[PDB]
Amino acid sequence: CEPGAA
Amino acid sequence: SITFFRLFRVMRLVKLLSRGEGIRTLLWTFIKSFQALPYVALLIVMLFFIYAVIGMQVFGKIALNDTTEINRNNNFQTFPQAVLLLFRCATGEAWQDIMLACMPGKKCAPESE
Amino acid sequence: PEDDSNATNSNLERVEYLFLIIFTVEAFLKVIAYGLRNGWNLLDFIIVVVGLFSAILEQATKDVKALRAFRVLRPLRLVSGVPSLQVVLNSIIKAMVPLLHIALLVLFVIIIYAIIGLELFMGKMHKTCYNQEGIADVPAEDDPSPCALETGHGRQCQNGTVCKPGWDGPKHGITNFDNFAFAMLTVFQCITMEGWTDVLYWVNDAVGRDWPWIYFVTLIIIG
Amino acid sequence: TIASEHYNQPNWLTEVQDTANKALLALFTAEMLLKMYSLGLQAYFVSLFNRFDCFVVCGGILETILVETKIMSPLGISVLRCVRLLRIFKITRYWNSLSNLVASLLNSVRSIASLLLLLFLFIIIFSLLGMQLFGGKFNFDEMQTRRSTFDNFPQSLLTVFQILTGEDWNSVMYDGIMAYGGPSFPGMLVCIYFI
Amino acid sequence: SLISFGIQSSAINVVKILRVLRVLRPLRAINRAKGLKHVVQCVFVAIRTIGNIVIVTTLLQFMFACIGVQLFKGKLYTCSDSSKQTEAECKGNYITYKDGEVDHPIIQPRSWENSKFDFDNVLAAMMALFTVSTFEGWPELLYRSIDSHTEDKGPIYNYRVEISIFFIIYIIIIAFFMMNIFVGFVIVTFQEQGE
Amino acid sequence: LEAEKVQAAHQWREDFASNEVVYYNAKDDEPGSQRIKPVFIEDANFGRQISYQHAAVHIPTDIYEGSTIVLNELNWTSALDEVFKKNREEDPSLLWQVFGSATGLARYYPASPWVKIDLYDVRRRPWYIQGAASPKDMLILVDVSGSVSGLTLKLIRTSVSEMLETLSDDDFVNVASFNSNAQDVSCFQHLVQANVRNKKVLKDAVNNITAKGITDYKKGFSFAFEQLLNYNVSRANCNKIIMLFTDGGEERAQEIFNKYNKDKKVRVFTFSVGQHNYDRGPIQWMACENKGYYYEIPSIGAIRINTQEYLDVLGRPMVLAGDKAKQVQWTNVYLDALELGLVITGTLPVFNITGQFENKTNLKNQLILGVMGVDVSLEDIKRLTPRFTLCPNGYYFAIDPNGYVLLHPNLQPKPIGVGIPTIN
Amino acid sequence: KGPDVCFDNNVLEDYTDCGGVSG
Ligand SMILES: *[C@@H]1O[C@H](CO)[C@@H](O[C@@H]2O[C@H](CO)[C@@H](O[C@@H]3O[C@H](CO)[C@@H](O[C@@H]4O[C@H](CO)[C@@H](O)[C@H](O)[C@H]4NC(C)=O)[C@H](O)[C@H]3NC(C)=O)[C@H](O)[C@H]2NC(C)=O)[C@H](O)[C@H]1NC(C)=O
Ligand SMILES: *[C@@H]1O[C@H](CO)[C@@H](O[C@@H]2O[C@H](CO)[C@@H](O[C@@H]3O[C@H](CO)[C@@H](O)[C@H](O)[C@H]3NC(C)=O)[C@H](O)[C@H]2NC(C)=O)[C@H](O)[C@H]1NC(C)=O
Ligand SMILES: *[C@@H]1O[C@H](CO)[C@@H](O[C@@H]2O[C@H](CO)[C@@H](O)[C@H](O)[C@H]2NC(C)=O)[C@H](O)[C@H]1NC(C)=O
Ligand SMILES: CC(C)CCC[C@@H](C)[C@H]1CC[C@H]2[C@@H]3CC=C4C[C@@H](O)CC[C@]4(C)[C@H]3CC[C@]12C
Ligand SMILES: CC(C)CCC[C@@H](C)[C@H]1CC[C@H]2[C@@H]3CC=C4C[C@@H](O)CC[C@]4(C)[C@H]3CC[C@]12C
Ligand SMILES: *[C@@H]1O[C@H](CO)[C@@H](O)[C@H](O)[C@H]1NC(C)=O
Ligand SMILES: *[C@@H]1O[C@H](CO)[C@@H](O)[C@H](O)[C@H]1NC(C)=O
Ligand SMILES: [Ca+2]
Ligand SMILES: [Ca+2]
Repeated sequence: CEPGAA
Repeated sequence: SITFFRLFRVMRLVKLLSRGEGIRTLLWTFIKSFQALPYVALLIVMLFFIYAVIGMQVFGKIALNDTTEINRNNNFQTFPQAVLLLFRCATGEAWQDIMLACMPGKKCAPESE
Repeated sequence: PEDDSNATNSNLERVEYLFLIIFTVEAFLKVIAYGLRNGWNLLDFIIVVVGLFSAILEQATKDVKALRAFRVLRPLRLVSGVPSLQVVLNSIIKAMVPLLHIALLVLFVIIIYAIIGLELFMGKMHKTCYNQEGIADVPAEDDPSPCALETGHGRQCQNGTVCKPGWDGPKHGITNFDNFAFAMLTVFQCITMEGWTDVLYWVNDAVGRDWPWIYFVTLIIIG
Repeated sequence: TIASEHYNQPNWLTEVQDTANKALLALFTAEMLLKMYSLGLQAYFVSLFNRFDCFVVCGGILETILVETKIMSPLGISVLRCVRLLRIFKITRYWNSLSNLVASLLNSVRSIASLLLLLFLFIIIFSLLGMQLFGGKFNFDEMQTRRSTFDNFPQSLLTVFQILTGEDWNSVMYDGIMAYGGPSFPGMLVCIYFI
Repeated sequence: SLISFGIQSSAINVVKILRVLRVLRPLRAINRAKGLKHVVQCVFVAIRTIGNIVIVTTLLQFMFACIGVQLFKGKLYTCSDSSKQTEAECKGNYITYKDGEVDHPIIQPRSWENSKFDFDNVLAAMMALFTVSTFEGWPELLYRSIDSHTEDKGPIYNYRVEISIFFIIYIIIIAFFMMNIFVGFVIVTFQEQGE
Repeated sequence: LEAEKVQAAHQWREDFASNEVVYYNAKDDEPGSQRIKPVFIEDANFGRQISYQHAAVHIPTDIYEGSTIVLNELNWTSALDEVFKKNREEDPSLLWQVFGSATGLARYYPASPWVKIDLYDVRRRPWYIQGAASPKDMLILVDVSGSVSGLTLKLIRTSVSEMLETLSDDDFVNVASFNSNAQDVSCFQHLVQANVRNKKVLKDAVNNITAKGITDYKKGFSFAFEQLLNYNVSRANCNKIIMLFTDGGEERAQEIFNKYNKDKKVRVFTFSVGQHNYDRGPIQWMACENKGYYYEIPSIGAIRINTQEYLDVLGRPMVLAGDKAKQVQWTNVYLDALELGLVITGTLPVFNITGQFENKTNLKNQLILGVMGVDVSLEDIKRLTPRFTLCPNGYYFAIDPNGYVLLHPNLQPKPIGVGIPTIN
Repeated sequence: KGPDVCFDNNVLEDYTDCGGVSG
């Protein structure tokens, strides 16, 4: 998965 | 050097301290007592000079690490800086930490050989 | 810490009721013998009244628990009781009036030096090394120290760091010269000869090393 | 024999100090009984030095028992016998003044113990007030335990005594300031307690 | 000076122990600056007068140092990892987490180290009590002494808080009373000279 | 059988380190210890350089070698290399054969160098925890009262999140909290399985708890026992344990421990977390009357070593069973530590049997010495099920008695996900 | 379907080894 932020 | 003249206006406050007895009598009497004994205060100057020179000769070459108590701010590498260190020790400000940082077994400064 | 308690505290909270009852009975009985101008009797009255206030407010709300700091004034009644301690207390606070021309000189010196350090060090200690990657943290080690941009004479950041603005302060923002509230406290703390070299070094790392010592040396020599 | 005890001493030294501490206590008790005899009981308990010496010898006798019966660890009792080295001053003129100073100190006891009582009351009052103000509020997330807190009565007494001596008095105020918020307006009005 | 630029070869210390002896130049101006000789003579008379206070303060500090040796010898030792309570148990490496972050492990060596100032022998106790009486770093030594419980063992959090009575008594006697007796003596002697 | 007879004939050398025990530390490239340098040929069955002459030893960074406990184990676990060297000849397809000791050191067969910070402990691996004890029904009690706020609550949130990592899919867990009111921390409200997804919900709700209010041990303990008597939901019907996380107190809750735990069917493990000054006497009583244990977690470095030793108490009934407890147990599909893909591992615990015939046993012989494992690669199980004869659309698959697939043409050598990715 | 084996509640167990028995 793409490195989704918080 | 514009700020050297901005400190003049705040000095006008001493006029209010001048007015009124008590303050103006105690301060004057103690000032003229300090002026009447200029040689008792010269012993302290001589002590600071001698001890600063001795510390300069002995602990001069210790390397200045900022993680210790002999750093860029506190060192024996100049007479003004040694006098400042002695003033801090006389104030009693972690002087034992400086003593431990002057213990044998430290690294010498790169410039000193 | 956080409203926790045990059995002993719950028992003391009920012994407090008996103590307040005794004090109120004393207050009422003493009130009907005289119809109170003494300072100690006034202290007793204002202790019992605030105790009643605290009890009533605690019952009503079931900060209220902050005005219970009037009970730490009850141990002062011991001085009232024994008269051999009132004499000593008067001997203590009677030679304090002479030390009032030295408490005003201290006030003047603190004000003067706080205004001088406010015309000299106002807002100059709000930048520190921050790394050149993902930052907002101060990679300036566990204890960050102020730096200066590569145009002044303050401390210069390390090889792999950059002096960037936007910093709280040397000690979470308490030790500063930002206004005549933060300077009046820094000057007092330096006068008490505790942590004055820390402030001197923080100024040394922010504005340079030539001039700042004249301030902090004369401040301790005079005050 | 008292000043030659270090950590990790040789096995012969701890036996030398164990036999000398008895061979000298025996001689001091013999001198005790000789003082009672050759001078009389009252003429013994006139002089001030002669009442402290009895205290030291009875303390030694009663403290050998506790050590040999393994109840409590040594605390230092025979070290008060080195106060008898002050008798050297009797050969010089620096004994009349020293005796007179102690005489004045003993004559002024209802003053010393009364002046210390208000200091103790001041520390107690400012300990309870500080314990109410900062009790349990020094619990910050950081790993440091902050040994100088206001959590109990002994700990709040130690903190107040440390502030009284002045050492690191600003480090406690920097903690009491952040315990009520931070460098804000109403929270920082807590420094008036420390000042 | 003379017997120095003549060594012109013997680095063998000597030079470097003859150079730190030039520092006596300022003191040759005492005899040629009448008014500066008088203050030196006055301070010599003052230090000769105040000898009893210094002697009876050193004598008391010695007894306090001996008591501290009895109470704390070999007890204030700590391992870097606060889980090992023995030197044989304090070898190798251990993981410490930076800034209390469980996702930032750091290996550091384990070291069995003593306190900065320790009550091991009598001279170390004398030094520690001196730096306690100067009110510098005494809270650190107090809370390190509170944790100590057994010889050759690590610290235990708040083991004997009641041991703070020793330090409190030392500051009361040797830091508040005996360092004020000296100032009172100076004042009284100067008053007698002026009267 | 050759790791229990050798240990029984071992003489405890306390300071015989001058005998120079000899081994090969895996993580290297000492008083009492030599060091073997191998040849390290490269093999195709493995993906690394392996030597068939001796067995490597992994000692965790937090465990100091050259110790009396460690050096003794490197001496008696040296006859294994002769039977390690014998299992291979019969079946040259043998993969990693490993003895996971209870001291912390594993000695694996294929002498191969170990793989930044090496946080590997053989006592936390799934193939070790599976064979060290039977399944469990652990319910975690968290003290969220006022006195735990600050640093103590930070060590509690990590300790609860670190013990959950010691749970398999055959175990059922639930986390509660009491602050004078007993309630769950999550949406579950009963004992749920400890698979990957359910474990993330429980350890995400733990990281969102706040400390406030008085403490009530009696109200929080009734909620614990009453949740272990459900029997409506699916459970493990095995070791029922209650693990209490707190600092200290003054209540022993004797009445609650007799209304529910009269027959001592529930073990109570009590943890005293943080650096504080509170009475821990009542806490140790709960762990003694109920057949549990008492632990202390004063700092972050003690979390990892103290949340795994509760398995030495759950293994006591298993040791006394005898040869009836010697059952090979295969674990779930997992990625090998030494980069070998997807493997399953056998398991057989070994017992301390010193002084078996001469009656001096049950002194310390109620604990296991370690768990022995052997790895089977899924590429080996894929070689007994040929596919090139059926059709492109035909395949084999196999599942555990849990539903999880062990072999299937949709299982890829990569970890499964539990939620959306987040990063600060 | 969970495991069929079960090993708990043996009567020869020690019970004498808590973590606070030492003190
Ligand atoms: C399997 O079980 C057997 C026993 O059933 C076990 O063998 C036993 O091992 C212990 C060592 O832990 C031996 O203990 C001897 O006696 C004392 C007790 O520990 C030791 O003296 C000190 O003990 C303290 C602990 O309180 C320790 O910290 C210290 O280092 C010890 N040494 C000192 C102070 O110098 C002896 O050193 C120790 N050894 C001797 C006397 O040789 C038991 O004697 C062993 N029992 C038998 C029957 O052999 C074995 O370890 C278990 N298996 C494993 C893998 O642990
Ligand atoms: C744990 O402790 C010792 C570490 O080396 C080992 O004990 C030594 O094992 C040697 C190997 O067998 C012995 O050497 C030979 O022993 C056999 C059997 O008695 C005999 O042939 C001779 O005694 C000897 N041969 C010689 C000297 O040529 C050592 O004698 C023996 N030493 C002692 C003190 O026991 C243990 O074997 C080791 N444990 C394991 C499992 O390896
Ligand atoms: C399910 O659990 C409940 C209680 O946890 C058991 O008891 C039932 O409780 C409900 C709610 O009050 C009531 O219908 C009865 O008291 C019980 N139901 C019965 C006896 O049928 C219940 O036995 C458990 N099992 C089932 C199948 O419900
Ligand atoms: C008149 C009395 C009080 C004199 C006291 C001096 C004697 C008893 C004391 C003072 C300092 C002591 C020394 C202090 C430290 C050490 C280092 C170590 O190797 C143990 C012995 C040794 C060397 C001690 C031997 C005894 C010693 C010399
Ligand atoms: C006079 C000496 C003995 C003690 C001085 C205490 C008084 C004057 C001071 C010291 C601490 C102060 C408190 C510090 C912080 C807060 C929090 C906020 O809600 C504003 C008011 C309040 C509650 C302050 C009220 C005034 C206060 C209680
Ligand atoms: C301080 O000095 C240098 C500077 O980096 C380095 O050796 C180290 O940081 C410190 N010294 C020691 C001995 O740790
Ligand atoms: C391993 O299993 C295979 C499968 O038939 C067979 O060769 C034998 O059972 C085993 N090999 C041995 C024991 O060498
Ligand atoms: Ca200080
Ligand atoms: Ca609580």
